[PDB]
Amino acid sequence: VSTLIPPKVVSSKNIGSAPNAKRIANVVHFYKSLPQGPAPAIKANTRLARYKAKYFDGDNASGKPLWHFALGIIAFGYSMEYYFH
Amino acid sequence: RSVLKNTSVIDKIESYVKQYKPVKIDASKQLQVIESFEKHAMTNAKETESLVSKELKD
Repeated sequence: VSTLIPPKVVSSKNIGSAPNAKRIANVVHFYKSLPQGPAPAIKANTRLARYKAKYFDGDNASGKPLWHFALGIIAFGYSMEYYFH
Repeated sequence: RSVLKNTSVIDKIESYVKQYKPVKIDASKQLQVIESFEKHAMTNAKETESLVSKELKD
């Protein structure tokens, strides 16, 4: 009797394995990926984006904006001492 | 036949065998079913082939 037709019916091996699910994710995801990002934000020259550029970089954990920002509040109230005295 | 000494039956069965020498007539029935089967099979095979070829390049 003639061989049956199972080997040639493939359309439930298109969901049949788990990486089909992953495939339909990364055919979208990686295809819509850019070569490099859009932009990281670091500066924009609003003149305080420069503050971010010098101090608040991705790799700058350096305490300098803190010191500067602290010193700003010291400059503020010290003048206000002379506003009240 | 030359063994038998009662020979008047060897001519009977010789001629009967050679008369009915076609003892069965031909069958070719695989020409209606094989083409039908081949169509569904071919269709399905090609569908699979094109589908997976596309997926490979994808």
